[PDB]
Amino acid sequence: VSPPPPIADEPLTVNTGIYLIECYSLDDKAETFKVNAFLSLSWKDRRLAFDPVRSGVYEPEAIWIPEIRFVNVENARDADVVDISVSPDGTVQYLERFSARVLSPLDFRRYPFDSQTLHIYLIVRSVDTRNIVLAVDLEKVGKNDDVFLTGWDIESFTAVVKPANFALEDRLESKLDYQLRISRQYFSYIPNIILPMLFILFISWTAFWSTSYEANVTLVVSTLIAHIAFNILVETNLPKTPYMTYTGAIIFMIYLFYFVAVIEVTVQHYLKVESQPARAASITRASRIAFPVVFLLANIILAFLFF
Amino acid sequence: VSPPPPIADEPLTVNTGIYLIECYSLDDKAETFKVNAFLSLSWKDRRLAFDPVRSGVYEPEAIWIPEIRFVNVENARDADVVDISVSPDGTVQYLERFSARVLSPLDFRRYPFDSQTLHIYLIVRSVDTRNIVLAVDLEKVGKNDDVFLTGWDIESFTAVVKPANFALEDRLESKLDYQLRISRQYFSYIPNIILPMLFILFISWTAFWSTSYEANVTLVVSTLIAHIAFNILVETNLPKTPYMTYTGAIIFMIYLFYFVAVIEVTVQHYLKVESQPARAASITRASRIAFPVVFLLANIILAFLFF
Amino acid sequence: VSPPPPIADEPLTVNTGIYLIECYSLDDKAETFKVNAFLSLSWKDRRLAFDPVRSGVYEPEAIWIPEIRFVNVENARDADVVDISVSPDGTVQYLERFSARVLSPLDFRRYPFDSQTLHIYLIVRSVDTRNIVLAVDLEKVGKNDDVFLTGWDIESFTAVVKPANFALEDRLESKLDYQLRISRQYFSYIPNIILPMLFILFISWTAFWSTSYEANVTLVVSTLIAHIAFNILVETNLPKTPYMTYTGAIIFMIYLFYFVAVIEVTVQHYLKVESQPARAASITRASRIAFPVVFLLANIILAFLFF
Amino acid sequence: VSPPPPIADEPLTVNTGIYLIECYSLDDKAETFKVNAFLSLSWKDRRLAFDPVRSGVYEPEAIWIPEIRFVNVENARDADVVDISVSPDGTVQYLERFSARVLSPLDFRRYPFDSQTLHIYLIVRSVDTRNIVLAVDLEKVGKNDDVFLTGWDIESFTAVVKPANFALEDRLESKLDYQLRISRQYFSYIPNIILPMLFILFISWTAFWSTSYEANVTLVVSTLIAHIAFNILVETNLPKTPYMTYTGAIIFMIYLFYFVAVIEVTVQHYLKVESQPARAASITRASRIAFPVVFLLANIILAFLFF
Amino acid sequence: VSPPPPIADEPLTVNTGIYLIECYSLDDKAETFKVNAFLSLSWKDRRLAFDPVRSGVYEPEAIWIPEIRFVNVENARDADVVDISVSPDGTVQYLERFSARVLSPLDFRRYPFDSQTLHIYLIVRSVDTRNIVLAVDLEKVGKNDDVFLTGWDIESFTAVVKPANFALEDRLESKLDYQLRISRQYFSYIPNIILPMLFILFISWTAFWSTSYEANVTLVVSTLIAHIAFNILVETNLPKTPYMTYTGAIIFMIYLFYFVAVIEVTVQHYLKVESQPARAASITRASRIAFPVVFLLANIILAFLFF
Repeated sequence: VSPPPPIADEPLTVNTGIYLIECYSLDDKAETFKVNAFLSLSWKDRRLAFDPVRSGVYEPEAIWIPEIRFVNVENARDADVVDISVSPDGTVQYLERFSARVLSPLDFRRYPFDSQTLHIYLIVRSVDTRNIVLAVDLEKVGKNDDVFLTGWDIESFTAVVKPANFALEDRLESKLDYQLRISRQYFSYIPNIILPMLFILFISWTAFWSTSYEANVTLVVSTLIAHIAFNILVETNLPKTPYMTYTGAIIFMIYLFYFVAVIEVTVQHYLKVESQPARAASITRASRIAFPVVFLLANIILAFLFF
Repeated sequence: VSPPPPIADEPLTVNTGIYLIECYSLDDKAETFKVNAFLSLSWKDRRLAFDPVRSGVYEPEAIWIPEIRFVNVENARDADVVDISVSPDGTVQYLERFSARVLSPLDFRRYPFDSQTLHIYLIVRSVDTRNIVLAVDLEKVGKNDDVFLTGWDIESFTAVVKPANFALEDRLESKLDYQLRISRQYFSYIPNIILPMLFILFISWTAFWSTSYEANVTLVVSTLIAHIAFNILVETNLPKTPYMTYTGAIIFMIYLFYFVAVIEVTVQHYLKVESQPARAASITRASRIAFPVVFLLANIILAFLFF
Repeated sequence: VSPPPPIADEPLTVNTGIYLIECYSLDDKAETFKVNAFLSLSWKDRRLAFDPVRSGVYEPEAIWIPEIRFVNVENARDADVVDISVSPDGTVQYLERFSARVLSPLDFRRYPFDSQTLHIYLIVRSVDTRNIVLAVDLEKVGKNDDVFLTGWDIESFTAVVKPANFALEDRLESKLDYQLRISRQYFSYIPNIILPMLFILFISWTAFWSTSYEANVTLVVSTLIAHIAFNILVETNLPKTPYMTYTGAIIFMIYLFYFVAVIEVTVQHYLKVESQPARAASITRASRIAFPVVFLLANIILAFLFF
Repeated sequence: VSPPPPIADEPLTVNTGIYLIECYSLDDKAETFKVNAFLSLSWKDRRLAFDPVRSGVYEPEAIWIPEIRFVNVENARDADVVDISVSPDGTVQYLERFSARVLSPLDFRRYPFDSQTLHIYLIVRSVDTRNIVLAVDLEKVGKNDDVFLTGWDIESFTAVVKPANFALEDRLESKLDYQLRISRQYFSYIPNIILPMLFILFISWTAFWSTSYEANVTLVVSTLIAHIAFNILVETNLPKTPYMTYTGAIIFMIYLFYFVAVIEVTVQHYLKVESQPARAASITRASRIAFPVVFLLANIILAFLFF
Repeated sequence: VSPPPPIADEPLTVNTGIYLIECYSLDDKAETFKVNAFLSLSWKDRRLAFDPVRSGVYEPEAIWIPEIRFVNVENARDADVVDISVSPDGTVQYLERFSARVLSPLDFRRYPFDSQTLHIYLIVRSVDTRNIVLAVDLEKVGKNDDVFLTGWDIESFTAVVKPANFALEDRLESKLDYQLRISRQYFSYIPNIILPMLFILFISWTAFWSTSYEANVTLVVSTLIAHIAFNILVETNLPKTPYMTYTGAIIFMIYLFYFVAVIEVTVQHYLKVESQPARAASITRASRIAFPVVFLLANIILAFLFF
């Protein structure tokens, strides 16, 4: 059935909204997330007019539901219409429970302190008889009172009718932009990734307050092994990230500091075996303060360069 | 076919129940579990009335089965109707074997001693001619006499007709709440996760009853490596859990105690090499009792703070 | 088309059988296995009677094939009928190549020496006009002459028409029980899991025939690390098993023996440094024989308690 | 539409062939491989005869394509007919691009030097009016000029019309056998699996040219840890293989040699501490040559027993 | 509906193009990548001619869309037509949003400095009434202004109408070649794979500036363990690659250099214990410069042999 033509040849406005239900999948490796939600559409048409008797109501296929199609989805959405209603004044609104995979990029520049923006794009199948324009119902758009992206904080949930569109579309269409900006609770990462990685480094550094090579070399190289094994343990948390992250920059600094610690221990032993205990003691005493200070500085510059 | 209108314009009650069969999938990482079960529905209608001859019986599509739709499912349920029957007094009951993924959150605040509640939500496609209300058949709802969630204990299986519903639904509907509360057999975890993690720590602590740095540092750092490798081994059991768990809090305490053990061994060696054997002996003898006592205390406070 | 009514109002018997082809998937983590097989059904009906000319034969949908439905399947079976035949005396037999996931529990109480029983359940959609009862064709049921569950031994393949059924079914139905009991070739596990796990333990024990603490502690703790790493290597073989297995009990005994070995080495060093070489020598010499004997005993009790 | 009856009541021959395109999936763990290929069928029928005008040609469903069904497939093939043609003399040949998972067993008796045979089985739905027999078109069967199973060498690609068939089929059918025999390029495995595994063993053996227990025990047990970690690294390459492989036999020999090396180092230290330096020196000097020679011998017997 | 016959019996040209949207999946292990894109087709037909009134426009099935079929796809593409338009002069162009898995080989000869070429192949279902030839619309073909293969650089995106085709096709068809040549940002790999692998090697080499066997052997073998563990950590980045890669050649050189380092340390200790300190000092001093120089040389030859 053709869409109802406008009375005054004015573009038809459709009020669309989403109330998220489950955001269950966040596949960082696949750079996608799977969401279940109730898509609500409102089209004002002069059809199925109601009489002042037995009112309040219809059919799943007999009423023209406009073609609302997502853009950034892997496959076509698995939709299931739940309710279809028509306002007797002529405002047909219907809600469909749909499951959809969303193809959105997650940048981990600032993991685990990241704050990302999931994106959903909407388009319509405009027809020559009547153009279709999209708006957003503020009273309808919202987020679930449920778990709501467990382990994340929903910072904002906004919609913008972006006039921009890809050049392939010969005509111009008002692509609709749902942007959901979410931060991450970073607290658990402090004792699960960051603090032990520093404890191992400090165990490495305590080799300076020692003086025996056979113990310094063990205390440094074994803690290097511990750090590598802990990196193996942590890499299940981290995603693939083919680019220089922030954690991937701290970890490189830590490898570099293990290298410098080994270099120092070797130089101290070489000086002390070459009958120069004075210089060896001097360099060890200097590094006792130098290493933590250099580490603190390097982390400060790293943070300011990434934040 | 339209649902049978009420004789006295009273809401139609439907007796619904589930007898679980297989709960085979418990994908902790995906925060979902897949269940197979027999959904049984009972609608009282004045249709297909039976005669006192050749009674006891029908069709899969010729009889109006009410639209029972789950809420918290990834995709629409993969149903397969098994039996359809009608009581000659007018009570049509039918059972459908359905497979369904369920999107429910599992909180691991208290893993492995957790006790969670799986949730199933039911809604109907109410029509204006006759409203639909849902109840629960106690004689029909039940759990399988089979394996019944292997590795778990089914504490309770209850149903509540919650008047609450999400604000998107313009009308009001009686969403139906199946809550299945299950505890976990925690015994195997005691020798598979907890006890070896303590054995390694005690091997670390036995470095206090020693007096040689070249052996204390080995005995501590190598056991740190052993603990990290054992954490790698155990993390297959644990799920992702982007939040401070209970095991994730014991493990942090253990990393902290390895740090303090290394700090002590270093201080003892530094004192003993700086011609103060008395203070070194005193601190070692004190820590021999201090470390186990502090560990026991810290676990007590950790348990009371998590339980 | 309705099933043919009985001539003498006697229940209709159906001869059913399965000849397995591929058992390709054995997903221990998912507690399921995927099997491909030829399901053969034989129903005796007075339809499509043959004449003594051009005999020996039909249609995929024009002949009533009884509704044979599996019970313990994740999704409905992916069937594909291959042959449909009718015996001129009136015995229609047809074979369908079907792929099916089977939801069966595998208990690893006795891994790797386990001997499990896969289960397939069959039910029919009995109609009021004529009841349906199921039997088994011994001449038709069988297992593939092919690989036949590679790495397993098929002990038995039997069928029982169990009168028992779940209480949800209001009527009584003769659920059909295919039980396939299979043992496991355990030989490869002896050099792949068990023997190296003992070699590492013996390397740990050879620390008793030594007398230097700096070497005993290395030889014990490094072999503890080796054992943990080997456990990591082996856990790909083992499934999740949320319960105390047999291998999971040997491994706990091994962790306990590493703990006791460390305790002994520490006590021996403490005695020998406290000017009591006699008692230290006595305890070391005693443990040289005590440890292997205690291990052998503990394994004997463990086996008798698990077998 | 019924197949064309024979003119002289002779069995109908069908010329079938496959030109492989992609063999993309080789899931060793699942014991299956997924292949894309063009299945070409040629049936000679007296239908759609061509006239000497506008010749050279049809329809996807109006012409009887014989039921060619694979046997060893997980699910039914995902076919897509590409071209359908009929020779004016009466030889209709058509090619369908089909994707199919194949359930074939891969035996790793001789990994990585294995040479396996993938198998595809073909059957037809023979009808009583005219029997169907299958042959092979040599001019049509072939392998892709493309990558062609990357990392493998296609040794042979042959077809045999095996008269044998499973006993379930009441009649006799000529099951068609495509066997594709492929060897493996084993070169990369020499530096990726085999050579480092020997380098670690040689590092272990260099403990004989030493004389200090505190260094011999480290050099042996730490290399045992290195070997276990390298086995963890390599096990991603190896498949599950629930049976004694060839690599799984070298690795057992290597564990045994680590055990014997530890035993020797302990015996040498015990002799040298028990005031018998002569015997300790003798046993060390003997083992310096004994260990490599025994290893070379044992590998020779292992190869002859597996090859 | 038959395709429109040519007016002058000339082959019909179709202008086809692709504007990529998401290249979300790059499954190196599966040797495939999944892409979402808008396929745009332009066929010039003398149908649906427009009048100079209410112009600018149609139907999804009433207009003959030519059969454009990809070649190198796992399954048939999951298409969804978005827009269908006809130019009043007679140039019908339509765009379909399609999701497709692409089976293309990725060679990692030069990982991580690789530069690969993804391939898409197009064919048509040519009919005898009118032949079909394919061209490319430069103004339509393009790549997304979006993320555009995150972690990769799109070097080129070209199309060639290759006259070549596989020999199975009895006729000749103009297979269409989209080749997308993409390089990889290799920077992050320098601190994530390459630099730490060298830091560990340098820590190994600093054993030459030492003189105690009990420390040299620890410093070398423990760093061998660290290198193996780091290889385990890195192998998540690397794909399966059953062939001698470039990283897989550096890693072999590194294992070889660990072997030579152990051999040297053993020889130095053996010389120094055999009352030849002069030769031991000479060989150690020589290797101090020999090892880094040999490593630099070997990397140069390795690069020139792989680049």
